[PDB]
Amino acid sequence: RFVFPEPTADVNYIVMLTCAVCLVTYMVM
Amino acid sequence: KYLKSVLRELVTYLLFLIVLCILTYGMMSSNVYYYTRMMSQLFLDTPVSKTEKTNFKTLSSMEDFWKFTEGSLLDGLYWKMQNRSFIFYENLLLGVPRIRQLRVRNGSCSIPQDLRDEIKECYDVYSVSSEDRAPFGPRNGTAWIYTSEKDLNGSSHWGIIATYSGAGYYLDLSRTREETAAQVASLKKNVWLDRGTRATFIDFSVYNANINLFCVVRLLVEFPATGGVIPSWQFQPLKLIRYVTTFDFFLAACEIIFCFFIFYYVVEEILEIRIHKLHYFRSFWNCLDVVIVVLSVVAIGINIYRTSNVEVLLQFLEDQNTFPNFEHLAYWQIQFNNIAAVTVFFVWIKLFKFINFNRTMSQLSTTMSRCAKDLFGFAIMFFIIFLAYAQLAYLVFGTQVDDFSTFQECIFTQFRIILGDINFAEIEEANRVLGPIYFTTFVFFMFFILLNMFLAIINDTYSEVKSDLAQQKAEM
Ligand SMILES: *[C@@H]1O[C@H](CO)[C@@H](O)[C@H](O)[C@H]1NC(C)=O
Ligand SMILES: *[C@@H]1O[C@H](CO)[C@@H](O)[C@H](O)[C@H]1NC(C)=O
Ligand SMILES: *[C@@H]1O[C@H](CO)[C@@H](O)[C@H](O)[C@H]1NC(C)=O
Repeated sequence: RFVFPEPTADVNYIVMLTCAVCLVTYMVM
Repeated sequence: KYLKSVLRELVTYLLFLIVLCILTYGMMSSNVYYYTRMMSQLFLDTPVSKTEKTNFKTLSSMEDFWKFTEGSLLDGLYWKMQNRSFIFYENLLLGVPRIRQLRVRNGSCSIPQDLRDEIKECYDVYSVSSEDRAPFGPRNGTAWIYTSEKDLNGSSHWGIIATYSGAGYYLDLSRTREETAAQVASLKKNVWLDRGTRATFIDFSVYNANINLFCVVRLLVEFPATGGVIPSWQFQPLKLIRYVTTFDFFLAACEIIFCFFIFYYVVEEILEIRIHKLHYFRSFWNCLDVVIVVLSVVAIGINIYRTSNVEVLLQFLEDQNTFPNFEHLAYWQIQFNNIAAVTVFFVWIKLFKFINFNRTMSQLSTTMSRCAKDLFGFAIMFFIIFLAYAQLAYLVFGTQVDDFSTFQECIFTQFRIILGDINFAEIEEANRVLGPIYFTTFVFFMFFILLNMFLAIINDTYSEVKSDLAQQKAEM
């Protein structure tokens, strides 16, 4: 009931942008 | 004091600089240039056939590749001696060249059912999870059977479109043209470059026994899923049999002295960090030493990893009728050069600490240092607008210009425009509404206004510094 996919290398920019925004706002705040 | 303590601290740096300069002059000679130049011009600057003018450098179709592989390639590998095959009657073609193919499988993507009457198959872009592994065509030899990455001793390549693996369908070529041409014809008849192929590699190496410099040659051809051909090449002058002449022992001795010097510096830095002031990072003169020592120790580690790893040469020398695997050595040589070239830069930069021997240099250094605290803010505010323009250009023109086809390419294009090299003669064709507007706004706001604050700040800082240092004489 678990899997280590690692299928491809095409990154998904949505998660990266969300995390970057959430850390930048924390830094400035 | 401040004089009897610095004199040793200066001569120890001068000897370090001398040793580093000896090393740099040692590794880079003036014979590698012409070697690589003729080697490149032999394969890249010659047409595939006398009836056309399309060289390997400007391939444009799947068909042109077949014309190349039997043509200017075979004509530049096998030279009849007036059996061995000397390229320029000096270069020795050691081993045999190897060709390799990377391809994807049928039905690798999905198509909608409403138009699944005309689209019979799709070949998705290259991916490790979509790479074919089944035997296709006539199942005779290694050219129609998949082979794992560890069974070829290969590795990744990082091409232009993607990062290709070391696996694929490979084939070893003969030593005489008479059989290599037959093998290539056999590959071409039973279709081997199908619609599913995505990458092709050709590898070999030469010796050129006069000087002691191996030269490894790799040629990549990439087939994007949207159609087209993208060529790439790499010629690397390795050296693996160093110890022959006295200069080689000289270089080894200088390397040993360099290791001793870096050990001395790291010891005197640990002693200073631990047995003296802690958290002494507000100097920029000690944050430079750590960078230098880290880069040097990385270079030494890479050298120990690579130089001690030469058994592949011994294996090739056992039997010399098999493809030599020198790909890793070239990669590590490139990485070592990319580290040494930055290490020498910082070593040269560090010299600025030692030039304060009179009033003029001291005041120039004071002006340059005091002007860095406030230029930092404007640099950030300027780079923010720079990246704003970069992303705007990438989003708008980054689909039809090909100078803005990538973010870093956009940055380089903007810097070139700043130098005054690129003209917008193609941007109007790319776009007529937002083209001239963007060009005019960028060349006006960031070349008439933003770029002069840098002059203003420096001019004001220098003026106030000189005035203060002149007033420093009205009190004395
Ligand atoms: C590729 O796959 C399709 C359906 O997945 C099928 O027509 C056949 O196996 C292949 N296409 C051709 C033209 O052979
Ligand atoms: C493949 O093998 C068959 C029989 O083993 C042989 O006749 C043929 O020449 C080989 N090569 C091909 C089909 O290219
Ligand atoms: C890969 O390395 C092994 C290790 O000895 C060697 O025997 C072999 O010839 C090399 N090449 C291939 C294609 O397996």
